[PDB]
Amino acid sequence: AATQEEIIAGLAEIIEEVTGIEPSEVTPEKSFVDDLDIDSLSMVEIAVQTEDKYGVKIPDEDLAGLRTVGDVVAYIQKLEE
Amino acid sequence: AATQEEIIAGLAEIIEEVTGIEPSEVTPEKSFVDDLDIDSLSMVEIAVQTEDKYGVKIPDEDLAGLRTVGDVVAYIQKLEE
Amino acid sequence: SADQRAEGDASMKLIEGVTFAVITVMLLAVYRSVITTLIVLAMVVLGLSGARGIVAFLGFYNVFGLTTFATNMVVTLAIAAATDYAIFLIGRYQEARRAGEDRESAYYTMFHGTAHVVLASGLTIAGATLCLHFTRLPYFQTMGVPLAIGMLIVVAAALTAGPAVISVVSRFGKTLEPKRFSRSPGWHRVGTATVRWPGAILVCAVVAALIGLLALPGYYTTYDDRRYLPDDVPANVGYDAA
Amino acid sequence: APPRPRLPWFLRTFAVPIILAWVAVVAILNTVVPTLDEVGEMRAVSMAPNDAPSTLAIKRVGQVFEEYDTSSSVMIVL
Amino acid sequence: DYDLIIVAASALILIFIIMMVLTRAVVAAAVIVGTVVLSLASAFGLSVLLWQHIVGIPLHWMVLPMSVIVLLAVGADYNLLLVSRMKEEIHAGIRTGIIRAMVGTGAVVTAAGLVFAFTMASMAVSSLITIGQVGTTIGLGLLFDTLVVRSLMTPSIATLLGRWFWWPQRVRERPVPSKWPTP
Ligand SMILES: CC(C)(COP(=O)(O)O)[C@@H](O)C(=O)NCCC(=O)NCCS
Ligand SMILES: CC(C)(COP(=O)(O)O)[C@@H](O)C(=O)NCCC(=O)NCCS
Repeated sequence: AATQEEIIAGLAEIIEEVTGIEPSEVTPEKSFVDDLDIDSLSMVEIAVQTEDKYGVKIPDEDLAGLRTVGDVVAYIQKLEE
Repeated sequence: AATQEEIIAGLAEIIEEVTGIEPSEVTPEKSFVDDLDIDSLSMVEIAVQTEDKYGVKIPDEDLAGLRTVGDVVAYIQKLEE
Repeated sequence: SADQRAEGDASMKLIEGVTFAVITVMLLAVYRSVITTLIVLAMVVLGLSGARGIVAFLGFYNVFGLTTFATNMVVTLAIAAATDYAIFLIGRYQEARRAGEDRESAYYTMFHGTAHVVLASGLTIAGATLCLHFTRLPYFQTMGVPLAIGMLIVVAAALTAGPAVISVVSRFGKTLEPKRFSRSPGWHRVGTATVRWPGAILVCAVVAALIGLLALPGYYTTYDDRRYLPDDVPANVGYDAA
Repeated sequence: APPRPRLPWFLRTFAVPIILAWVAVVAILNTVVPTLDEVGEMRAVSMAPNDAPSTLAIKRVGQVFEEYDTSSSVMIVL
Repeated sequence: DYDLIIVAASALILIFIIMMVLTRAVVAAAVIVGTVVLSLASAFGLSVLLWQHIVGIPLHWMVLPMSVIVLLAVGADYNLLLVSRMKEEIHAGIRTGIIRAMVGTGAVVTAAGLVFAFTMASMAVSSLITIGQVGTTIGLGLLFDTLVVRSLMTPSIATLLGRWFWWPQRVRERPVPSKWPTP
């Protein structure tokens, strides 16, 4: 599969493009709502970019559940496995 | 995966809701058409309930093929594997 | 016009009798219980009497004018709405009882599940008829306020005395208990068909609904009221002679 | 104990007074005034509004000719 | 003519507002209103046929608004009852929720609709034929509504729209999949 580091790097690049938050800020223990201050629409944009680049489909209902970067990484790894 | 016992228990509960046949009656050697007297519409209802609860999708063409409870259990296990 | 009003006032008692007979027959067919039918009839009579009483009382003191159409509509609408509310309440209560809950919990489940729906239905009926108050013809306009007040009275009676009657009677023996325990295979089939194949069913339903538009091109109306009256009224006799 | 809501509890606890009050009010209303038929007979409303040009024309003819002031007529046939 | 237009517009707007307030959804209210309007057209067609072509007496000039004002409200009420039950049963999945709601309400709503229709149609025994025409038109409308619009059209539309039927509320189409029970 893909190591957690690779998924974090890809998601950090996408988040940098969407919001402008530097990649060094994105760590797996950060909360999107509070730590990174990312609203739901930005999250669906991240999902669209992820689906169109790495072919990982994340429905909106799951996007509601995801809270921290680690949660998204775990979800992606679960799908990959 | 899931053991045959678990699948049989879940299907027995669903059949109890749809038709009213008690769970003790549902055994893997029972025929839907004759032993349990379940028509095709009841079977598609069972399929809808199964898809909406356990996420197992059973198309109608396959529903035609399935004859006994054991057949449905085998189909579900094959999908799971 | 005078004969039209006279016939409208004359046929009201017969209309009321026939409606009560039909309602009793259908309630007997549905509930299979004489006592349940008597309870529903008592509720309907209370609601109808309240509606007609308040309308007559307000009309007598020149609060608003009246027509024969207004009175007939008031009576029939009151009867129908009262019966519908009784059916809703008792149906939910009996469903809760058949599920397995005891009478106290069944009553509370019935109220929790149908209280808001009955109120909303009554408010829709009251507000719809009240829109007739904004018309220009007096025949339509004089129906708005009376119908609205009657519907409000019927709804208040159904939402307050209805639950009270249900609470009192159910305690005194096996009165509102479900007479015939049976599920709904037909409704199971209809629900499954509507869920599995919605496109085909929707297509068929829409096709069926649009069939009625074929009558539109040939529609026409007339204004001669002697065609809408029996031949024995004095006006029709004079018309024949002329 | 389940927290029963106030409204259904009130309806259940005081059911008999509520039923009696409703019956009494309904009987009083149906007794004080006449029946709906008589009230409807004595409170009928004109079919045509006063804005109607035809009604205005008939009343205008009546007042100009100094004969009548209504707008309704009947015919006697021999 | 003008009164019919006014009555239709005002009644539709008020019913839409009430349904939107009660169901907390816009699309559901729109669906209810549209289905009721379609049933109204079918009712008009059936009544015009039955009277004008069969009996031979055309509809009176004041039948239409009186019939419409009641058909709209009662059809909306029945659809509202079904949708309100659906909203309570929906936590188990949209499709299973719809099936359970239909099984729960069907008999009750059918009995109530039949009672209302046969009460309205019983006005036909009046000496005045205008009242009979109004009653029969409303009765046919409620019959068609109960037997078609509520039974087939409304749940079909609800299934097709899916999560958009409850907009702007957020509703799962299907729940989180569960592990098979251990006996
Ligand atoms: C769009 C979004 C994911 C935003 O969620 P947020 O309120 O958590 O930012 C949420 O509102 C949602 O799922 N809405 C349902 C569909 C929708 O809003 N479509 C856009 C309206 S045109
Ligand atoms: C519905 C069903 C599964 C029932 O089968 P049965 O006759 O074995 O009960 C079967 O008739 C079928 O596949 N029909 C094709 C699609 C269909 O019937 N749709 C409903 C008609 S609106």
